[PDB]
Amino acid sequence: PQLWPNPNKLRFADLYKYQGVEMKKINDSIKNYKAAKFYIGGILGGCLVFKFFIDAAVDKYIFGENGNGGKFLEMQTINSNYDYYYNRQFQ
Amino acid sequence: FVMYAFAAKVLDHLGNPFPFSGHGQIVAAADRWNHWDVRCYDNVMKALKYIRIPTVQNNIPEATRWYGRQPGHLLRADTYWIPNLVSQRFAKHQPAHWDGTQNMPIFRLADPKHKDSYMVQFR
Amino acid sequence: NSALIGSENQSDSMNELNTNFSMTYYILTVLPGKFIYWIYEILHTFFVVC
Amino acid sequence: MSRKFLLTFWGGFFVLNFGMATVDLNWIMKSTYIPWIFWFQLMYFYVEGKNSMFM
Amino acid sequence: MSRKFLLTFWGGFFVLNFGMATVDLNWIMKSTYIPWIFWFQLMYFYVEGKNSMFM
Amino acid sequence: GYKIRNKSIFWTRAGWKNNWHPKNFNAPRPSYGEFTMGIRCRNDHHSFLRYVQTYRNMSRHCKQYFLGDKQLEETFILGLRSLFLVPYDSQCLTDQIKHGGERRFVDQLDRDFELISYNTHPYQLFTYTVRNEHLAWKNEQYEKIQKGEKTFEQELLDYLDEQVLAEKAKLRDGQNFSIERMTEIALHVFRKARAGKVRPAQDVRGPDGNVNDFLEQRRPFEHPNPTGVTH
Amino acid sequence: TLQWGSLAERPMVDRVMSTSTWPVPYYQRLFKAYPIREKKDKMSLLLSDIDIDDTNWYQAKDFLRGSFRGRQIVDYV
Amino acid sequence: SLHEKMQTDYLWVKDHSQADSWAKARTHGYNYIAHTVPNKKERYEMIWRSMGKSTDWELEKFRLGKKFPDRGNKRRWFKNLFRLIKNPMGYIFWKTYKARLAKPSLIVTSMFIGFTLGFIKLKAQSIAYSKKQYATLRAGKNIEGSGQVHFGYHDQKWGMPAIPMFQLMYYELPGNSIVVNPCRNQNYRLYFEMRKKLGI
Amino acid sequence: FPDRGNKRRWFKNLFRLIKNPMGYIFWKTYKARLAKPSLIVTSMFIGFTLGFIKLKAQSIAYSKKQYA
Amino acid sequence: ILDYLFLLDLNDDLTRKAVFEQVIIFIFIYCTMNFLAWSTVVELIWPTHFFNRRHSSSQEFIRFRTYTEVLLKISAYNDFFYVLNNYYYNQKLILK
Amino acid sequence: ATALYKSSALAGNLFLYAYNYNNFTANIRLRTMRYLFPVVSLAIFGNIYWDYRSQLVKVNLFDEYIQARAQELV
Amino acid sequence: NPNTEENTIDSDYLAASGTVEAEKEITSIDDYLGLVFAIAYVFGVFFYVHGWTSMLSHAVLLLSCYSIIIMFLFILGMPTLLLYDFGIFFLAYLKGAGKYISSVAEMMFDYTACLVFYIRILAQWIRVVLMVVTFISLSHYVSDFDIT
Amino acid sequence: MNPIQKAWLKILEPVSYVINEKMAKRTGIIGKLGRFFAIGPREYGVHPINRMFIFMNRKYMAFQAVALHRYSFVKSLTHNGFHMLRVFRHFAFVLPATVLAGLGLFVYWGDDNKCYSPDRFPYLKKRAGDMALPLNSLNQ
Ligand SMILES: CCCCCCCCCCCCCCCCCC(=O)OC[C@H](COP(=O)([O-])OCC(O)COP(=O)([O-])OC[C@@H](COC(=O)CCCCCCCCCCCCCCCCC)OC(=O)CCCCCCCCCCCCCCCCC)OC(=O)CCCCCCCCCCCCCCCCC
Ligand SMILES: CCCCCCCCCCCCCCCCCC(=O)OC[C@H](COP(=O)([O-])OCC(O)COP(=O)([O-])OC[C@@H](COC(=O)CCCCCCCCCCCCCCCCC)OC(=O)CCCCCCCCCCCCCCCCC)OC(=O)CCCCCCCCCCCCCCCCC
Ligand SMILES: CCCCCCCCCCCCCCCCCC(=O)OC[C@H](COP(=O)([O-])OCC(O)COP(=O)([O-])OC[C@@H](COC(=O)CCCCCCCCCCCCCCCCC)OC(=O)CCCCCCCCCCCCCCCCC)OC(=O)CCCCCCCCCCCCCCCCC
Ligand SMILES: CCCCCCCCCCCCCCCCCC(=O)OC[C@H](COP(=O)([O-])OCC(O)COP(=O)([O-])OC[C@@H](COC(=O)CCCCCCCCCCCCCCCCC)OC(=O)CCCCCCCCCCCCCCCCC)OC(=O)CCCCCCCCCCCCCCCCC
Ligand SMILES: CCCCCCCCCCCCCCCCCC(=O)OC[C@H](COP(=O)([O-])OCC(O)COP(=O)([O-])OC[C@@H](COC(=O)CCCCCCCCCCCCCCCCC)OC(=O)CCCCCCCCCCCCCCCCC)OC(=O)CCCCCCCCCCCCCCCCC
Ligand SMILES: COC1=C(OC)C(=O)C(C/C=C(\C)CC/C=C(\C)CC/C=C(\C)CC/C=C(\C)CC/C=C(\C)CC/C=C(/C)CC/C=C(\C)CCC=C(C)C)=C(C)C1=O
Repeated sequence: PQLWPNPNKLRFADLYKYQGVEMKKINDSIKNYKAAKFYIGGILGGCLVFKFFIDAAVDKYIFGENGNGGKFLEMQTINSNYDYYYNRQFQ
Repeated sequence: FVMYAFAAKVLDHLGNPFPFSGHGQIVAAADRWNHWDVRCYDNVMKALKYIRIPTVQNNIPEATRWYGRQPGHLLRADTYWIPNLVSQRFAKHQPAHWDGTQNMPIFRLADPKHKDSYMVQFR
Repeated sequence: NSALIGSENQSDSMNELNTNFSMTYYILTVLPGKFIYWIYEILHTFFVVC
Repeated sequence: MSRKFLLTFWGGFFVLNFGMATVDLNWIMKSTYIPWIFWFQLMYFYVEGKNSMFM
Repeated sequence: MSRKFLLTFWGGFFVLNFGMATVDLNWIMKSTYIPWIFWFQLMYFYVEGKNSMFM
Repeated sequence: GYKIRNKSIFWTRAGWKNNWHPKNFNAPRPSYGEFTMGIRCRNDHHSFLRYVQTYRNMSRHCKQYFLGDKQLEETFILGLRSLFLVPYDSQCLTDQIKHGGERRFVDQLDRDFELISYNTHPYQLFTYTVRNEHLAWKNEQYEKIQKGEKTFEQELLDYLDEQVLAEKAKLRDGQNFSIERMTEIALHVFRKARAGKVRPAQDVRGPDGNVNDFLEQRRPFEHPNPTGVTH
Repeated sequence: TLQWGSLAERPMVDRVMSTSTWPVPYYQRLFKAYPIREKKDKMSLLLSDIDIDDTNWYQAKDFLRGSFRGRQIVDYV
Repeated sequence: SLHEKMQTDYLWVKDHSQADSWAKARTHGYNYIAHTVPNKKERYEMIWRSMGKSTDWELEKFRLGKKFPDRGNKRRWFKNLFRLIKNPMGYIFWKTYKARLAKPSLIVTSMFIGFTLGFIKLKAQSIAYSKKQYATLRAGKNIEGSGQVHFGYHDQKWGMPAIPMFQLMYYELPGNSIVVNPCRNQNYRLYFEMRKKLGI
Repeated sequence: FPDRGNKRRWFKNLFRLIKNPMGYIFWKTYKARLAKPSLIVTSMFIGFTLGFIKLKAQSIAYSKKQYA
Repeated sequence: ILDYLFLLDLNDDLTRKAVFEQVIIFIFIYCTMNFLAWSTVVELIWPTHFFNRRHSSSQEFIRFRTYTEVLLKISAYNDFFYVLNNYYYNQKLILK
Repeated sequence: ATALYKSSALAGNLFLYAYNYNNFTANIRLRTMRYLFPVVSLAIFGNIYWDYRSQLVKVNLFDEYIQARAQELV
Repeated sequence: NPNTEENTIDSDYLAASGTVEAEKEITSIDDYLGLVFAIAYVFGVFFYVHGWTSMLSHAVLLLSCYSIIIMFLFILGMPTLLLYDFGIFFLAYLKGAGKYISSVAEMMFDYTACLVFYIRILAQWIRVVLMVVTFISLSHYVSDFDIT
Repeated sequence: MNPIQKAWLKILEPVSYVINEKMAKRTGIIGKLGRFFAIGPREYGVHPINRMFIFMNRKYMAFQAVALHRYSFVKSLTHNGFHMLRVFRHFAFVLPATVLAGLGLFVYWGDDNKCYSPDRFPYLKKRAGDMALPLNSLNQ
């Protein structure tokens, strides 16, 4: 009633252990952070597993089947034959 | 007052407090790795290094103007022009077989007078 | 130009390396001092002219 | 109301700031003429004209 | 109050008119900076500051 | 106080206060067998039993989390019936609804049970919160009674019984101690008691027109800088 | 009236004071401050004009069962 | 309640000055006067009443006494600036509540937003053109005047009219669409051939 | 129906301003001019307005210099 | 390892279509637009609900109790309500 | 800097899910996010790591070529 | 306060006026309410509703250019799914009972019934062309109006 | 109050003793200066950015629940569960897909995060000191 804290007439130790409504919200957020450890951990674990499949795919994309080059060397266009020879004459 | 002092520490580097107004200023050390990934580009060297002296015939050097007209490459992919947003959905991407050059115009060209770039505003 | 919003005066020290040899924390140390002297110049003026 | 003279100063300070900063302001005014005429003449009835005309 | 939309148009029309007519408006802004600071910093007390400062 | 003055407030194109069959262009029309080749309709005669099974599930699936609280099961039953008796007692002619009110309400109740099966329905969470707040107050009374202490509720009951004797001990001209007099005696005690408590400000305005919030501190300025913590 | 003054002095014409105190603060309060979402001991105001129903006799037994004479009334009824 | 005082102090600021603690310096209302309100003259009368009650209606005392400014209004412009910096959206919201009670139509709101953003869009282009003129300056061409509104015998380009007609025909040059030719990637063939020659 | 009494009200006020601008301006600003600012403010208004017009005139002249 | 993972590439997307970099811009705008539209629809049912539950009753009809009003009356009553009920009972049903 | 920002932005999504774990996990109206959030996160990670990995391979091919071709010319 | 703030008043009653039209019995309002939002940026260009999207891309009408395609594709599918709902009898739902014993003859009459089924839809897009053509004609006259 | 504020207290515990006990009450200017830099509960210490997130997180999440909670397009094909005629069933998974695409709103923000920027023209300008270059600089 009258022992309720006052920001002016406050002790240092009491402010350190206040634990008001602001902290009550944070403690509820922390309850979710902890409960999400397996869901988040499962995602990162898959990123670590997916990491090794990506390494082999990059080499497959750059070097190809027999180390002579993969689809990294392929480039395609939508230009017609007239558009290409127009650009050359434009150059 | 504290945040006013902290902002003063930052503004010695950032300079202008308003956004979209200017750039910060940081003096860095000079080493062989300055601009190491753009040494291949010539226009970047001229812009950084050379301050050219204007002549009586007040014009940009003819060589600089001539090099500037060699059109750059501009992607065909365009969702900003509604005719291409529709037409490019039915377009067939065919392989562009390398002919041994470095200037194959497999896309459109960044020139206002190009028949596939006239809708683009060059200002 | 460091006090302008979206300046277009690119030739007025905007693209140049501009350092100084004054005290740092400019807006906390130097810039107020310029305003302090300003208040003296105007208070000394009012008291004189009045 | 208590700082009209002061706010009037800072109001004009930023106007001059923008004007002193914007060197191609004439290009902006001219570039704004067409849309200013187009939108006001198109939306006049639906905003103001309806209160003295057809509906 | 019955023509705020319409008067808003003509106001901006004459602002654009002056802006489209005034090609060196930037020169006028910069030429106005000094008198804007001078007269406001000199007359601040006699207009506004007197109500909270000194007399 | 204030009554709606527009006499046509409850008028619709379908009639007065009609919220069962609003008027629309594509109105229902009959079908004739001899002329009808095929038809695609979703209506059926399974709503009656679905209305029954839906009640049994919503009751049995919500009781899983009552922990054998008999008083809560009975209170919840009364509340569950209020949700199923809506079409039987509403002003809306649920029997004249556009495309079958029976199928409509059943499908609407099924969406509620879906949430009840997962224990995520707001009425469930509202029930748990309301009950925990109730049991905490009943346990506070029990702990005070086991200690021989008197509850705040008994102090009033005892303080009110004596106030009645004082009033009827002087009310000898008449002898009709109405329920109205009994009521205003308790209210005079409740207002005095409630005002004694340090409660948050509920009314916007106090004795003066001014608001009773922490923000209604106007001039004159008499508060100094705030002081720090004491060691 | 429709001519209340300048735009700068517009927030001045709203205050109406119940006392003769001068000068008068101009600000007219819009809402009640509600900083802490506190559970009100106050009972809900929805329980206002609900006709007699089953909840009346169910609650009567709960309160009557709290007395010896009430337990007799309920069991006999 | 329990956490009311601690919380209320955490949400808002109080006035720390004790300007009104000093009695004689208290203002009668003649420092900041409202000039246009319909109760203007009733306000002056209350100022006159306060000046008279203070002197038992012998205003010669006021003439001889010292007149003070309103110390309560000191440093008010700074205090509003610090609240705007602390929470600009809350300062703007409450300072515009009474003005935002009258909400214009969807058309008017869309015009404010469109013209305001369209003006910022042109300002961004004007800044980019200033960088073009700086590069032109450094490249060896001195510049008399400024801008692109050529007074002489030159072609101008005013800027896309912010109306759908031109916004369907034209679109601005996206710099991210100017690319290095993919033929660059064909130089990696040299690497694959060297790796095999060296036995890698 | 609309308020047909407000028809052509903008045209009508424009013609009254042309007929007698000082009278139209005087009465439309009477209640506002009841609160007159100080001599300093009134002078600043005039000084800054006439100075802006003086620079506008110089910019008009500089344009004739660019045309020549 | 399969070639399907090549779709994860954006360094060299300019070699095939260069379309992904532009379409997702629209998708981000389309989500933003729906967020403003749907949030307004679903949120703005409260003014009607708040009003009807407090002004739609009439004396020529019976107002029937809802689920919430049942729990609040039986399991959320305060102390004064408990006192008033027993105060009426003890005085009239017991002490007459 | 690009790979670090997109990694920090992906980490921001994991915080958004953690900060709202009880809603995404227990409310069935958000089931589609609970089910497909990890699929989208892996694809985002794949793009980030794919680009970084491809960039790293090309850099090494370039460094080893300029050194080998430099000796042949000497 | 939803009774004093005109911003929530306009949005609340507007939405209530839109959802109450579910009694028109078009289809699930929960399905087509999202298409209404897209169609609003097609015809809302006349009212500048696309203004807040001017900085979101290099094309001010991007969302409007996509919505017109969205509006076209999903309206093109509405008749297709309706036939799928009718089933194999879908031709009887359109034309009714046949007249001749020849299935080849009816095949031609049934094809016309299915084409007409779609022409009633696709033909209404010529109305949209008129609205755009008339909108361009005005922008051309205003943009080229005299100013000197 | 939050943990980071409590951490400051244990570190500033002796500093608080010097300002609040000694300086805040000694006399004259040393008092005004110590009472001005007092240490305690923060007046107006709320963080609007934190709150801005909490509000926008909640409002956008209520939209996710609506957009993601849709009747299935697959279940409506059989005409046996809850859906006989749904002429706009092909719009059922547009909003869900649009919300899931929102997870890449910040991952792919700006041009640099959608491609390999060193192969684009704007990168050259940044390395040239945010300076305008001819459009064909990537070729020369
Ligand atoms: C600027 C003046 C000249 C300078 C001198 C100034 C002198 C000192 C005074 C300075 C202060 C002036 C105050 C002006 C502001 C208005 C004051 C006010 O509040 O009065 C009450 C006013 C209430 O209005 P009301 O008149 O009582 O009745 C309203 C009823 O609903 C319906 O009423 P109605 O049916 O009778 O009429 C409908 C509509 C009337 O219809 C219109 O108003 C037409 C609007 C069309 C669009 C115009 C766009 C403005 C131009 C922008 C372009 C950029 C500038 C440069 C390019 C243009 C070149 C000319 O009502 C209104 O809009 C009211 C405003 C009309 C008068 C003010 C209009 C100013 C227009 C521009 C003037 C020219 C600009 C010169 C600037 C030069 C700079 C160098 O407050 C408002 O709420 C309206 C303000 C407008 C805002 C609309 C909503 C915007 C929502 C956007 C949200 C975006 C959120 C972003 C958040 C960012 C993150 C934090
Ligand atoms: C089964 C029935 C069908 C079901 C319908 C279901 C409808 C569901 C409704 C759900 C409502 C959503 C709830 C949230 C709304 C909040 C957002 C809002 O805008 O409220 C404004 C809110 C309410 O506005 P209001 O002042 O009460 O006025 C409302 C009405 O105008 C009333 O005032 P009024 O009577 O004075 O208006 C008279 C009207 C008179 O209009 C007319 O008489 C005829 C109009 C014909 C227009 C001609 C079009 C020509 C197009 C030419 C195109 C050429 C170029 C095309 C290029 C394409 C490429 C080739 O003229 C107008 O002013 C119209 C207002 C502008 C509407 C723009 C869209 C028009 C298309 C409508 C699409 C839906 C069609 C449904 C089919 C109905 C068939 C019967 O006011 C505000 O300012 C506050 C919010 C402001 C936010 C601005 C940001 C806007 C953009 C973001 C908004 C949020 C996301 C997008 C929502 C969609 C907005 C378009
Ligand atoms: C086969 C070949 C065919 C060849 C011929 C083709 C020609 C086709 C003819 C068919 C078209 C006409 C259709 C009949 C319309 C019937 C509708 C009706 O019942 O009356 C509505 C309309 C309603 O007005 P109201 O109800 O009496 O009151 C108006 C309100 O109170 C509002 O007044 P307020 O006082 O409140 O102020 C606001 C007012 C005024 O607000 C303003 O501030 C605008 C001022 C505009 C004029 C000034 C422009 C600025 C530049 C000049 C500066 C002047 C002032 C300078 C002052 C001195 C400076 C120191 O706003 C207005 O704009 C009012 C216009 C009337 C409403 C119409 C909707 C307009 C929305 C679009 C606005 C943008 C267009 C503006 C057009 C100009 C309108 C006057 O009355 C009419 O004006 C009828 C006009 C029809 C006349 C037909 C005469 C015969 C035509 C044929 C002759 C030969 C032509 C040959 C042409 C050759 C090729 C070029
Ligand atoms: C025997 C004893 C002496 C008897 C002397 C006889 C006195 C006869 C009085 C005759 C009255 C004439 C009535 C007809 C005129 C009424 C119309 C009028 O404009 O009055 C203002 C009238 C009243 O304004 P108010 O708001 O009631 O304020 C009244 C006072 O200002 C009060 O305002 P406050 O209460 O706020 O006080 C603050 C004060 C605070 O002032 C101070 O505290 C100290 C002032 C120190 C001044 C330091 C000067 C430093 C100079 C540096 C310059 C260096 C450059 C030199 C270049 C050299 C080159 C080598 O600052 C001011 O008020 C500024 C006022 C400007 C005064 C300018 C004249 C200053 C010297 C005059 C000397 C006259 C001899 C007096 C000898 C007394 C010696 C004890 O303003 C209006 O509202 C009417 C419209 C005005 C429109 C503006 C354009 C008007 C210009 C045309 C006026 C008509 C023709 C010219 C008349 C003369 C004008 C100066
Ligand atoms: C570039 C292309 C552009 C074109 C785009 C078009 C895209 C269209 C997308 C629409 C969706 C298509 C997907 C169909 C899903 C079907 C699923 C399914 O199988 O469920 C069965 C379902 C039937 O179930 P139900 O109707 O609900 O109930 C059945 C009754 O219970 C049954 O009662 P019942 O038992 O009394 O009936 C007896 C029996 C009677 O059946 C008969 O009539 C008998 C026929 C004769 C059989 C041969 C007899 C030989 C006798 C030999 C005798 C030997 C004697 C030996 C003696 C022995 C000697 C020892 O009936 C049946 O059981 C058969 C009904 C099912 C037939 C399904 C036919 C599907 C053909 C589709 C083929 C093409 C599919 C391509 C898909 C490509 C996707 C990438 O099929 C359907 O519902 C069909 C609806 C499809 C309508 C789609 C119309 C869309 C518009 C298309 C043309 C638009 C042109 C305008 C273009 C404008 C631009 C947009
Ligand atoms: C998953 O579903 C979804 C939601 O959930 C429902 C959403 O809410 C939303 C909506 C999202 C939002 C409302 C969030 C929007 C956020 C935006 C726009 C950006 C926010 C930006 C800021 C708050 C500014 C941050 C500024 C910086 C980080 C620059 C300076 C650096 C700072 C401050 C950190 C220093 C950097 C580091 C790497 C060190 C990190 C330090 C730590 C981790 C210490 C932590 C300490 C403690 C005590 C926890 C979406 C889109 C969604 O998809």
